[PDB]
Amino acid sequence: LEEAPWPPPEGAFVGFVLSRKEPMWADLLALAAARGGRVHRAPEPYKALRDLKEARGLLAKDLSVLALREGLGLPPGDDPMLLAYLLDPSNTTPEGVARRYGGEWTEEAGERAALSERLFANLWGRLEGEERLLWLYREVERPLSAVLAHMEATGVRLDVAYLRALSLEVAEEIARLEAEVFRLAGHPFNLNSRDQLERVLFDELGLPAIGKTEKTGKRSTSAAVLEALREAHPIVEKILQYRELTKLKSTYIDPLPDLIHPRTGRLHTRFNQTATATGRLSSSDPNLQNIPVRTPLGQRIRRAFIAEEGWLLVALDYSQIELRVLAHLSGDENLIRVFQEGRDIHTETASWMFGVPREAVDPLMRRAAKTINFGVLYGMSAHRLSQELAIPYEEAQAFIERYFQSFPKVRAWIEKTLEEGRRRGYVETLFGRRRYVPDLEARVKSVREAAERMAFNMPVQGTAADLMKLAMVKLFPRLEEMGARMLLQVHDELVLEAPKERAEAVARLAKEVMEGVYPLAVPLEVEVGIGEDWLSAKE
DNA sequence: GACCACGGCGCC
DNA sequence: GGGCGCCGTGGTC
Ligand SMILES: C#Cc1ccc(C#Cc2cn([C@H]3CC[C@@H](COP(=O)(O)OP(=O)(O)OP(=O)(O)O)O3)c(=O)nc2N)cc1
Ligand SMILES: [Ca+2]
Ligand SMILES: [Mg+2]
Ligand SMILES: [Mg+2]
Ligand SMILES: [Mg+2]
Repeated sequence: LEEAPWPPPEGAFVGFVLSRKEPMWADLLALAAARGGRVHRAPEPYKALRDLKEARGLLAKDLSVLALREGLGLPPGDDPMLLAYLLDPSNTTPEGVARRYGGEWTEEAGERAALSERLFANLWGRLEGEERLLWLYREVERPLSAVLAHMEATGVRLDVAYLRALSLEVAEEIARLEAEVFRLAGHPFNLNSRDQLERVLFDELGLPAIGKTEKTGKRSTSAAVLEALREAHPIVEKILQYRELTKLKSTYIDPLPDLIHPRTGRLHTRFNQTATATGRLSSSDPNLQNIPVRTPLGQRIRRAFIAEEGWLLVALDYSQIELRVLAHLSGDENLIRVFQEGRDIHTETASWMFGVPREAVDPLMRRAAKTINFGVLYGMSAHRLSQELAIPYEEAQAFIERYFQSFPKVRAWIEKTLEEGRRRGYVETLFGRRRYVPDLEARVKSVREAAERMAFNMPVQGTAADLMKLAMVKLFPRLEEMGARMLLQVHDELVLEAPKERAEAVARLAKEVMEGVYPLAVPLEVEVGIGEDWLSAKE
């Protein structure tokens, strides 16, 4: 390409190099742009950023987040990564996409700009004719990238002092558990080392080994195994409590306060748009989609996520989302009728499980039923189910027979989906997002059946994901107009931040936008909560 | 230091 | 059953 002075003309593709992957923390090392056979290199990247009207190129959202951090309103535009991910969601990295669609991902900004330009041309070509994928790109993925940039740059407030204090408390409890374990083992060892623990449990205390690990065939010390052995020796429950506390301390309590940004005073995650096989987003550095909520200590951590003073959090959650999506995709009259009547399958299964009418099913019972309903729907074996519910095998095989007896068109949909997957090589969501599943015709049963369960799950999980992304795209401009902010997405949950005086109005509006995002054969229902912290806002 | 595989486990 | 990302260990370079 011909070397030309900065700045580039409008519509140019950008290339950039960062000192590290996280754009909120990165130094912008180099910046360049490519258009019309020319490459333009920025003499000073930060100042040069002000010359761009949009970020158009590979990883555009990352550059946009960095620009927002610097107080510039530079939105992301076209990004070849999003095109490639739509063609085939195994396209997740710039390295892989480059090699596959016509270049090499290097560490030089000018080369990255030229690459962005060539790849976009190539991928745009592959998408011609693909009307549904083009719709997803134009109506969902491309504008969602702008919404995600704002969310990343905004971050979320965390009560640092509270977490520091909590760390000290938890450390003391860990010491008490550790001391007791060692006493019961008759010697100290590294309780964090599963290899060392395996030897104490199975070789020294002589407990029965229940299971083996996948890759290396060691005797497993997983929670499922320890639960099975909690009556066999008092050390086992102490180990389970130790695991719970150290997992929470090492993963959340200790790292989180160190990730507060000096400029914002907030915690900033990355929302990865081309990371999953199904079209869900992921969250990383730190992952904020797996913040604890189950246990008492988990709930105390969830309370550390708070609104700015004078604001409130608003938490929105689609109810029974995958079952509702399944009803639409399958067209099963019975399942459809369940939701038109206002019924709850989780509650109804929890009635069966715990032996309760339908009334007085506490929230905890309902949640236990979730794993059962999802597990069974997606192909959990009758043996795992019998083991989970502590019931005879024949009662489990019967339970699954009844599950699919109640909604006969679900099986037919599953069969239909698997056949198209075998014939075409991919399966699709309601909106045409695809996932290629080559192992559907594998001659090894375990491999083939694993592929089947991935294949028929994808349209359900991915349709739910598409619906939430669409909702986020629709909701974002409405929030801006009300001075509210979108903070986090957790798959089928959204967390917003609103001025206290407008939080009620924000919640009502957000609920309506999410419920009416794309009408299905059954109503979408959204539960909404308001509070000073994440836990309080989820009621 | 960084990277890796693994087992294990947090949430959806 | 499906989908993720991060931890510490043990190991390497
Ligand atoms: C305690 C506890 C506890 C906490 C979490 C779970 C859990 C869980 C799982 C979730 N998923 C997928 C499908 C539905 C979507 C949104 O997960 P979720 O909101 O919980 O499902 P829902 O919308 O039907 O439940 P509702 O909002 O009405 O209370 O995420 C899944 O495939 N497998 C799971 N095990 C089970 C128990
Ligand atoms: Ca939900
Ligand atoms: Mg939820
Ligand atoms: Mg792994
Ligand atoms: Mg080490």
